[PDB]
Amino acid sequence: MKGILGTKIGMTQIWKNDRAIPVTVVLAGPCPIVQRKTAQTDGYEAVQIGYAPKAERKVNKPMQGHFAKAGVAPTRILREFRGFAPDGDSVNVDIFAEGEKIDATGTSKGKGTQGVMKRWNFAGGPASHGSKKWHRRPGSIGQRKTPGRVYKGKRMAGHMGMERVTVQNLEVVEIRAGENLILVKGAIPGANGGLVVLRSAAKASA
Amino acid sequence: MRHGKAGRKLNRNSSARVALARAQATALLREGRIQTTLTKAKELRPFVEQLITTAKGGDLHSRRLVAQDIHDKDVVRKVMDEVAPKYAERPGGYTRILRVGTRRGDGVTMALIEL
Amino acid sequence: QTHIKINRGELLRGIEQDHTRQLPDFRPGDTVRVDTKVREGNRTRSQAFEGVVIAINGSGSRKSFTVRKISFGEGVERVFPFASPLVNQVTIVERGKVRRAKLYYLRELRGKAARIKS
Amino acid sequence: MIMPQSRLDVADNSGAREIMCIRVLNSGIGGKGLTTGGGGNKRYAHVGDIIVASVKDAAPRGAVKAGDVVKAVVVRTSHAIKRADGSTIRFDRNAAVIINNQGEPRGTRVFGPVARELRDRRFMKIVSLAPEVL
Amino acid sequence: KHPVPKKKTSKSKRDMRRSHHALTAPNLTECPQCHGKKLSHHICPNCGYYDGRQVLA
RNA sequence: AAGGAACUUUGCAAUCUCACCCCGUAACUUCGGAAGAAGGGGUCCCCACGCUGCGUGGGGCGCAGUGAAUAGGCCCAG
RNA sequence: AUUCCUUGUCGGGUAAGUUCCGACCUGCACGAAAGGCGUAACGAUCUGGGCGCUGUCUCAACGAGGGACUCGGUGAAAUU
RNA sequence: GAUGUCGGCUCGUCGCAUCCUGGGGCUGAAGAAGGUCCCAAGGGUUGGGCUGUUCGCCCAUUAAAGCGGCACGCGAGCUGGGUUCAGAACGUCGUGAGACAGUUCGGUCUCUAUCCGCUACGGGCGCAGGAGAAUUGAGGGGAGUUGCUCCUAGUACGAGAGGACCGGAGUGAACGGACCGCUGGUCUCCCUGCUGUCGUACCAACGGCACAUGCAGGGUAGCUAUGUCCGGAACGGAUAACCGCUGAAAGCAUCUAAGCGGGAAGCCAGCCCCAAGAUGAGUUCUCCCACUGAAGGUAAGACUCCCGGAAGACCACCGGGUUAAGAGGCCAGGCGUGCACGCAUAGCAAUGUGUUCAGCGGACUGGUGCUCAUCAGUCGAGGUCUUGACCA
Ligand SMILES: CC[C@H]1OC(=O)/C=C/[C@H](C)[C@@H](O[C@@H]2O[C@H](C)C[C@H](N(C)C)[C@H]2O)[C@@H](C)C[C@@H](C)C(=O)/C=C/[C@H]2O[C@@H]2[C@@H]1CO[C@@H]1O[C@H](C)[C@@H](O)[C@@H](OC)[C@H]1OC
Ligand SMILES: [Ca+2]
Ligand SMILES: [Ca+2]
Ligand SMILES: [Ca+2]
Ligand SMILES: [K+]
Ligand SMILES: [Mg+2]
Ligand SMILES: [Mg+2]
Ligand SMILES: [Mg+2]
Ligand SMILES: [Mg+2]
Ligand SMILES: [Mg+2]
Ligand SMILES: [Mg+2]
Ligand SMILES: [Mg+2]
Ligand SMILES: [Mg+2]
Ligand SMILES: [Mg+2]
Ligand SMILES: [Mg+2]
Ligand SMILES: [Mg+2]
Ligand SMILES: [Mg+2]
Ligand SMILES: [Mg+2]
Ligand SMILES: [Mg+2]
Ligand SMILES: [Mg+2]
Ligand SMILES: [Mg+2]
Ligand SMILES: [Mg+2]
Ligand SMILES: [Mg+2]
Ligand SMILES: [Mg+2]
Ligand SMILES: [Mg+2]
Ligand SMILES: [Mg+2]
Ligand SMILES: [Mg+2]
Ligand SMILES: [Mg+2]
Ligand SMILES: [Mg+2]
Ligand SMILES: [Mg+2]
Ligand SMILES: [Mg+2]
Ligand SMILES: [Mg+2]
Ligand SMILES: [Mg+2]
Ligand SMILES: [Mg+2]
Ligand SMILES: [Mg+2]
Ligand SMILES: [Mg+2]
Ligand SMILES: [Mg+2]
Ligand SMILES: [Mg+2]
Ligand SMILES: [Mg+2]
Ligand SMILES: [Mg+2]
Ligand SMILES: [Mg+2]
Ligand SMILES: [Mg+2]
Ligand SMILES: [Mg+2]
Ligand SMILES: [Mg+2]
Ligand SMILES: [Mg+2]
Ligand SMILES: [Mg+2]
Ligand SMILES: [Mg+2]
Ligand SMILES: [Mg+2]
Ligand SMILES: [Mg+2]
Ligand SMILES: [Mg+2]
Ligand SMILES: [Mg+2]
Ligand SMILES: [Mg+2]
Ligand SMILES: [Mg+2]
Ligand SMILES: [Mg+2]
Ligand SMILES: [Mg+2]
Ligand SMILES: [Mg+2]
Ligand SMILES: [Mg+2]
Ligand SMILES: [Mg+2]
Ligand SMILES: [Mg+2]
Ligand SMILES: [Mg+2]
Ligand SMILES: [Mg+2]
Ligand SMILES: [Mg+2]
Ligand SMILES: [Mg+2]
Ligand SMILES: [Mg+2]
Ligand SMILES: [Mg+2]
Ligand SMILES: [Mg+2]
Ligand SMILES: [Mg+2]
Ligand SMILES: [Mg+2]
Ligand SMILES: [Mg+2]
Ligand SMILES: [Mg+2]
Ligand SMILES: [Mg+2]
Ligand SMILES: [Mg+2]
Ligand SMILES: [Mg+2]
Ligand SMILES: [Mg+2]
Ligand SMILES: [Mg+2]
Ligand SMILES: [Mg+2]
Ligand SMILES: [Mg+2]
Ligand SMILES: [Mg+2]
Ligand SMILES: [Mg+2]
Ligand SMILES: [Mg+2]
Ligand SMILES: [Mg+2]
Ligand SMILES: [Mg+2]
Ligand SMILES: [Mg+2]
Ligand SMILES: [Mg+2]
Ligand SMILES: [Mg+2]
Ligand SMILES: [Mg+2]
Ligand SMILES: [Mg+2]
Ligand SMILES: [Mg+2]
Ligand SMILES: [Mg+2]
Ligand SMILES: [Mg+2]
Ligand SMILES: [Mg+2]
Ligand SMILES: [Mg+2]
Repeated sequence: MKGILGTKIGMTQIWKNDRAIPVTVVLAGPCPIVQRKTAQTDGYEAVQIGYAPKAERKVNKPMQGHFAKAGVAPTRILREFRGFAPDGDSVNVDIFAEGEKIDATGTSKGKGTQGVMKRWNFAGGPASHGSKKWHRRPGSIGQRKTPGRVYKGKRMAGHMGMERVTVQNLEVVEIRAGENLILVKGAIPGANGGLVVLRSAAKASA
Repeated sequence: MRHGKAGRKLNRNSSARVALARAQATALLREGRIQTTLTKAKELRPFVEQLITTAKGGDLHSRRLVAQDIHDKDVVRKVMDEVAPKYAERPGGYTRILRVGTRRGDGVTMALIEL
Repeated sequence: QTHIKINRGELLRGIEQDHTRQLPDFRPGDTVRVDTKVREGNRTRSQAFEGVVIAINGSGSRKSFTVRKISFGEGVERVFPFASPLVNQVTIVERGKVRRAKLYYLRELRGKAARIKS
Repeated sequence: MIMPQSRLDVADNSGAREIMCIRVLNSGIGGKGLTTGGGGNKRYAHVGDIIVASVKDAAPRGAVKAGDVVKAVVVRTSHAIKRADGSTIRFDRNAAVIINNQGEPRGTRVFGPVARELRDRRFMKIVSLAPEVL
Repeated sequence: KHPVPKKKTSKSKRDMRRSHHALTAPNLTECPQCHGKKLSHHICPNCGYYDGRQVLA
């Protein structure tokens, strides 16, 4: 339910009661409530919300009308959060607390076309004892006549990364409320400068 | 992959992509402008541009730093005594590229690098 | 992505001065790192580590030094974050004359006469 | 990071002075002597991990002879070992102290320093014979 | 070893590979200074202008 | 990195060693040999001294001085 | 380099040895110039072990250059 | 007019006659540990010595170290040990040439994928106007393992020795995803040291070659693991074997003949990822309007082109394009190397010291209008009909 958007600033070192704890720093900047969607009108419950500011020369006339309907200086990015039904606008401060677990979703740093050794952890071949495919290469791909084909869902070289990724149950080390910063234990997916969505834990872990 | 590497292999090894950019830098400063493939001009720009900021030093150290990249004593004196002092007003814009046509043997877009 | 105009390092520097601690200037001298070992029960033991300093690394809350001792005939190294709460304090036994920033070569000299200058 | 085939040095005056690894266990002290188990596929010994080992090379005269299958505990990784503060340790050479199925040492003394992690890992009496922890 | 094609390709099927071999016409523009003929973000080849004269021609 | 043949039919491949000077070298032997056994040490620059480029000494710098290139891995047993 | 049964039995080396070394002999199916047993030295010979050292491996990584990719020029082949 | 054979490696996927884990009945089941049968195929099923081996024996551990199928799965994927081509040897047979599924040493495994299948990525058109964006989730993929310890509790049980189910907590292993702060790796010219020779006239100082870095010593960003963080679930619904409630055919009894509750690591859902070419093409917000003569100028809007990018083979994707900090340069800072040149001084000199925390500078953080993103072109709506309602 609870969520907000932000940028991935970086990862540093920090002590808490004398134990080093790596943290990713996220700017969870103020998020305007643009469109507000009820089941009664739009068939499901959610709220639209925006992030990076964008100068209005750069804005489509239709997008200007969309932001103008609510009264919001136009933002570069928009997202929806199901079940989240706030009031006013969405600051980092009010909706997170020190020590909530929270899911952290982002877009994996993307690594291009990768071989099966990187993309899927294949063994690859011996590098000696005479053998071209001296590594890197997938081996066999089928059985023979009476399977007849190669399997759907098979694993082979492809575009690795650049994917949506959630990370469950990251811990909230510190909230510096006024600056719109938030420290979070461990490693959020993505790259510095990238979009990230911080949200409640999806699992109610007991 | 290369998420932050800067520079170009110019389908050339380490030893050569320097001896290129040195030799091309020697000709730009010896000629004012030269006409070359658009890519070599894009890499040639910041190297020559830094090299003339070295010469804006005036002193012997800057002269000998320039000398280790530019092995023709005349061009060394030209940049050291003529051009860099002319530019001492100039927060680094020492180079422009125009790109001319597209040639006919290999069909490569080519370009001017000038001061 | 998300192209907010923002100084990234300044934001990093500002959640990191609060976890940075400045130490006496050293290079590879010799050093007594008087430190803390509260692992001994709920009570706090103190211990000290004295050896040649062979590396400085990083900046901000990430700075570390690498000292290298020999206890009981077996060479030991150790890596201290400057702003570790288990590093009580550090002091210089005696300045040394050296030509590098690393001294990894000391590892396989390992003998009394193969020792840092003055 | 000790794994089978890796020779270690011995930190005790039990007759052995050079053990080769042969198995990496995943057990420890647990109120009935050594526990069994931890699964059966753990692949690297860290300080405080029990291992099994053949005694390749031993001192003549002394309580443990060559060829003996043996359960040592490792006390000195060349591999780095990190702490909750952020401190790291590394020793120049890999060494272990032979024990028995209670965890007690088999020699009358330990030689050289021992990682403080053995205190965490409950080897309360190998720490006692040890000239220094860290 | 040695893969080799199995049947000959039909004129229909091969011509529908080539469905993507269409050359892109240059987007040409009229030089404001010369007479006409110019390629964008490039010099006008006839007169040499790129706001005044650049290249000799 | 830590490990060091756990790879494999097989240490296959690829390391390692490497040149010259000095010290030191086993079973066994057809008394020639095994033998470059194995092993250990030296190797640069300056100055002074002796000798026919060496040697003796003193000093100097570097992580390192056949400072880069060419130039044995070895041993036990069939 | 001959032994079927056979991984013969004991011992050596190994944590563990169908291989290898040594004995034993019940030699399917040795044996004396189609030479029998030995032999120092020799060997890009074959077999087993050890030391050293290693990406051979646990378990792969990062880097380089030449192809693979893109554009302009010239433009094949098996097969059908 | 050729369907390449044992074994290994690499990839998997299936059956269940289930090796582990999950649930149950009986036990010669006190507890604990077991035996055996029934249900259950979600996931898991270790590393080594010997042998070409498959098997098997051993070592050392494990919850467990399952059995089979897929041309005894897989050689246009790899080996090439076994075997089955020429050489050669022994044993044995043959007068001989030669000979055995007896042994032994050696012995060429053929750069280019056309179609289907598969992994990734585009182009077109469609989705009753032309566009910019936010989305429901039909449907589909991934995941699914397990130990050890502690509390309950030295409690139930048991003469004792020993010693629990149920419930609750903690910490691993292996696996996987992301990440680079930490520890390290590498960083082919960022910094320094060094040798021979050739050069810049010589000295000093530098450059080249010695690798496709001459060698050495460190190393930032990036990328990376052995490094770090997170995960497997909790709750639910319907079930299997099985356990029961009400209860007849028989005034008894019976979980069944109507009916009803409980009951698994399995099923469906819940977790993460894709998804309306779901041609059944969905929903919501916003914009441009009703032009001229199937077209053509145009709106909204896009594209082409340039400069770049933690995007990437190409395409695609993101950012900037002068109402401009997009990139480079330049300034400052960080970080790396580790004290430059020149001069002075000390010394016969090699060298030392000072000036100098110096000098130098890839990829890092900002600032800055010095350079180039100039000019401009190419596309892009007027919305079919039928029926119903509501206001005209
Ligand atoms: C290694 C590359 C060479 O491939 C082979 O040797 C043999 C290839 C295949 C596999 C084999 O087919 C197989 O047969 C089996 C009996 C049955 C089997 N199953 C399908 C059942 C089948 O797969 C062949 C007997 C049949 C046929 C094609 C042919 O005879 C081929 C002759 C050779 O030229 C080729 C190749 C050229 O490389 C040569 O190498 C030499 C040393 C060089 O000097 C070169 O130049 C002079 C060049 O010499 C010519
Ligand atoms: Ca090492
Ligand atoms: Ca071409
Ligand atoms: Ca094809
Ligand atoms: K960093
Ligand atoms: Mg990328
Ligand atoms: Mg490999
Ligand atoms: Mg079929
Ligand atoms: Mg090329
Ligand atoms: Mg001229
Ligand atoms: Mg400067
Ligand atoms: Mg330079
Ligand atoms: Mg910026
Ligand atoms: Mg030094
Ligand atoms: Mg084939
Ligand atoms: Mg070793
Ligand atoms: Mg093996
Ligand atoms: Mg082996
Ligand atoms: Mg062989
Ligand atoms: Mg070899
Ligand atoms: Mg004798
Ligand atoms: Mg002799
Ligand atoms: Mg010999
Ligand atoms: Mg020295
Ligand atoms: Mg020396
Ligand atoms: Mg040399
Ligand atoms: Mg036999
Ligand atoms: Mg034995
Ligand atoms: Mg035996
Ligand atoms: Mg073998
Ligand atoms: Mg053999
Ligand atoms: Mg024998
Ligand atoms: Mg005979
Ligand atoms: Mg005879
Ligand atoms: Mg003979
Ligand atoms: Mg004989
Ligand atoms: Mg010969
Ligand atoms: Mg051998
Ligand atoms: Mg062996
Ligand atoms: Mg690579
Ligand atoms: Mg031509
Ligand atoms: Mg033809
Ligand atoms: Mg045929
Ligand atoms: Mg055929
Ligand atoms: Mg056959
Ligand atoms: Mg069954
Ligand atoms: Mg059971
Ligand atoms: Mg019981
Ligand atoms: Mg096994
Ligand atoms: Mg199977
Ligand atoms: Mg069969
Ligand atoms: Mg087969
Ligand atoms: Mg096949
Ligand atoms: Mg063979
Ligand atoms: Mg005969
Ligand atoms: Mg041969
Ligand atoms: Mg062969
Ligand atoms: Mg090839
Ligand atoms: Mg080719
Ligand atoms: Mg309609
Ligand atoms: Mg529409
Ligand atoms: Mg669904
Ligand atoms: Mg479908
Ligand atoms: Mg009690
Ligand atoms: Mg108690
Ligand atoms: Mg009682
Ligand atoms: Mg329990
Ligand atoms: Mg992991
Ligand atoms: Mg991974
Ligand atoms: Mg690093
Ligand atoms: Mg260099
Ligand atoms: Mg000189
Ligand atoms: Mg120089
Ligand atoms: Mg030359
Ligand atoms: Mg030459
Ligand atoms: Mg070399
Ligand atoms: Mg280097
Ligand atoms: Mg009843
Ligand atoms: Mg029921
Ligand atoms: Mg139920
Ligand atoms: Mg359930
Ligand atoms: Mg579970
Ligand atoms: Mg339709
Ligand atoms: Mg029209
Ligand atoms: Mg317009
Ligand atoms: Mg764009
Ligand atoms: Mg744009
Ligand atoms: Mg302008
Ligand atoms: Mg401004
Ligand atoms: Mg600077
Ligand atoms: Mg003097
Ligand atoms: Mg910048």
